Amino acid sequence: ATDTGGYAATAGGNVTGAVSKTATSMQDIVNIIDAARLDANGKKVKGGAYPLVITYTGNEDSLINAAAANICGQWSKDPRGVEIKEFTKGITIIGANGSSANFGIWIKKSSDVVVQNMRIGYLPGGAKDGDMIRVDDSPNVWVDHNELFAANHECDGTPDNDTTFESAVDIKGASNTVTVSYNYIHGVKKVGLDGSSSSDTGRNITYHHNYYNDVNARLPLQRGGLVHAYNNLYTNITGSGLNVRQNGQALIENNWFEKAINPVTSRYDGKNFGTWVLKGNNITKPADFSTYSITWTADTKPYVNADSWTSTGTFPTVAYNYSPVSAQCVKDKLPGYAGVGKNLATLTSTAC
Repeated sequence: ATDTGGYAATAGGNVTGAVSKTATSMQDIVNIIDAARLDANGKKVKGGAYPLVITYTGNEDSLINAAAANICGQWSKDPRGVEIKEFTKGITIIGANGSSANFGIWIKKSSDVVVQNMRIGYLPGGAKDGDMIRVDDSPNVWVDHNELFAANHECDGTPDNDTTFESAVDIKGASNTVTVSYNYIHGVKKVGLDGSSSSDTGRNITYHHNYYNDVNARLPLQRGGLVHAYNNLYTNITGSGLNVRQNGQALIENNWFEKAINPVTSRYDGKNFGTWVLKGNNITKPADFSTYSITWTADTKPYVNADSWTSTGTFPTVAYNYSPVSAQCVKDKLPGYAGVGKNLATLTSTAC
């Protein structure tokens, strides 16, 4: 169906007349998408000629393992990624169990795109936009059950001292409805944007059932819009978590936070603070901060931390249907449903 447990409502390429293809390499993916633009007469069709289900069977572990051993040699290399530009017929890129990629998926001005079961890590080209997954001007995109990783570390002398590795899931532009779920994101300094600038405000994004471990910041860095974060496991956040900016609104419910600095905040602009509605998280009052090693820091510009752990605004009625398990169940069970090789399994209260 089209139910993703979030704002995005798409079946991707799993629709009527979908054509299944197997890609054994990054280049196959590129070629497969190109072929999908031609009609029965060999002429290009705007938005694509037919829906696609690409099963990626390639494995780039040698590239990944080599990169892991020389972290600081990645940022200056050429970035690698498959671009899904202006393809609206519907497409799903799903990795076969055991597949791996040292390249990113860049979605631009497309719609109804699903990316699942992909293990992407240590991408080269952090200094030249080497994002793992990018959603730009693309509504109805579902990024589900992937493992996105690198090293939560910044090498010396990188451009802006911020380019050792690019982000895991960046959302910007008119990507009006997006769902980011069941991903195992670890060893990432900048997890992802939700708006590329002060002017790029908006969108309705849902982050659910993601397991974050050893990440520094941007979970996400929100600029306006609505963000619904539920059933996520946030551990070892070394910088800040959800940064709600430009009057954005967030509903933060039934998540488990632990060993996190500034888990919920609004900083870096000095104005137009966003709001949040907190409910059902493992933290319920400031007394719980010590229990779960939650630390807070100030910023040089005016900011707002959720150190009182109280709701600071409201949130409109959630459109879709979802059934969150308890925060405890997340902490107990989530690590077994999030990521690759889980056969796209979901956490239900029955499993709690």
